[PDB]
This record gives sequence, structure tokens and C-alpha cells, in this order.
Amino acid sequence: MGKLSTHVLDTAHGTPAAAMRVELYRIAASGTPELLKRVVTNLDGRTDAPLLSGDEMRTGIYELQFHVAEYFEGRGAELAHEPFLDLIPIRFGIADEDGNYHVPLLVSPWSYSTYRGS
Amino acid sequence: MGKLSTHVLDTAHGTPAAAMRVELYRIAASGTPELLKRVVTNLDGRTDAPLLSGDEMRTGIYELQFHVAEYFEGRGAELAHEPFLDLIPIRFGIADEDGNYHVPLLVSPWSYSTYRGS
Ligand SMILES: [Cl-]
Ligand SMILES: [Cl-]
Ligand SMILES: [Cl-]
Repeated sequence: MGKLSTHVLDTAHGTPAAAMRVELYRIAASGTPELLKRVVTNLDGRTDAPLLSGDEMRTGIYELQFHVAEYFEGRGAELAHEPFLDLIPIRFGIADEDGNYHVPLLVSPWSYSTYRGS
Repeated sequence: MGKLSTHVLDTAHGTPAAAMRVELYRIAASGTPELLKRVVTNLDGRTDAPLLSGDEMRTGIYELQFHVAEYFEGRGAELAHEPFLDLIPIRFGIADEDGNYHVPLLVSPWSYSTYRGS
């Protein structure tokens, strides 16, 4: 049934963003983020398993956190001592536990974009 | 000297996003957000005073939080009971307290993008 997935594209270089660290949180009632998963993007900028699947899918507010400065510094980027982008949180809601939520991230060290894809 | 500003564009309607609620946080060393300012966007989707003025600027990590579902709901959007986008956090670093930082946001209820402006 339901599924959550992501796909990270490096727009500075025109490649998938491989070997990027990402964490998934569920934002609790209190507002406190509960860590669900730590993952790494594969060679195609995706994950080898869905972020959420089947019974894991629950309606609510979630947040993905992407380690973008780490990725770009590894790739050779020269960033400021305090980078403009370091950790990027993408906060979003899941309304349909049976829905397929695909959330791509396009990123450079000084810009990013995201959307509900398909 | 330095300054922090924002500019919100509603890409679902092709207009500046006026009357959107936004808050600015400084992220402390501990990781806990400290609220610095609450603001409302003006007719041009900007703020009537800078988010941070010269005297207020400090290097470090910041986060703007945009109340996007409230904005779009008022404009008549058909959102899910749990909206795909509700609060959007934009986390970024300031490396130079004398620098001019612009953080524009482009947003629809199902997409957004941001970048370090010039
Ligand atoms: Cl930088
Ligand atoms: Cl701006
Ligand atoms: Cl929605």
C-alpha cells in the first residue's frame, strides 16, 4: 500500500547526489522529533529501501534532514566557515496512509528545491 | 553593515505572498531554537523592517519558519486534513556578520525553492 521515498539530485554537478546522509523523523504531538531512520543515498541518489512502507506509513507530520554541507565538502566545494546550507530540514505532512509520497530534493550549496513528485 | 532579508513569492498565483506569518530563530549551540522575531509579510512579500539589521547580525545558524498552509487556506486552497506543506523551516548559516543575506522563498502548497540571493 502506502510508501514514502526520496531522490536527491546534485544541480551543481548534474549528477545524482550519491553517498549523502539523510535522517527521517516523525514530529510528535509535543512537537518533539522522533528519529525513525538513518539512511545513505545510493549511486542514483535514492535509497535501497523505501523510507516508509506498509505498516510504517502513518498519517502525521514528518521531517527529512539532509547533510548537504558534508556532501558538498566531500565533493570538493569551498564553503564559508559557517556554510549557507549545512543541514536541510524538509518538513511535510502525510494525509493518506495508502498514498505514495515521493519527495525529490534538488540541491546545490547555495540553493535547493523540493516538491511532491510522482 | 550586515542585513538579513526575505521575499516570498506565491508561485501558485504568480503574486508576492502577502500577509504570511514568518518567525526567525537563532539555533543555539545546544541545538535548541531561540525565537528572535515574529513578522508578517507585506504587499510585496517582504518585511517592512529587515529580519536582522546591522547591529543585530551575528554569525551562526538560523531558521525561518513560514506558515504556508495558513496562507494558502485563506487564499482558498483545497488542502488535505494533514497538509503536505504546513510550516516550512528554512535553516541556513550566516558566516559574515557584515554580509548582506537574502533568503527568497518560492512556494506553492506542493512545492518550494529557496536560494542565497544576490
Ligand atoms: Cl557557503
Ligand atoms: Cl530577500
Ligand atoms: Cl495538501
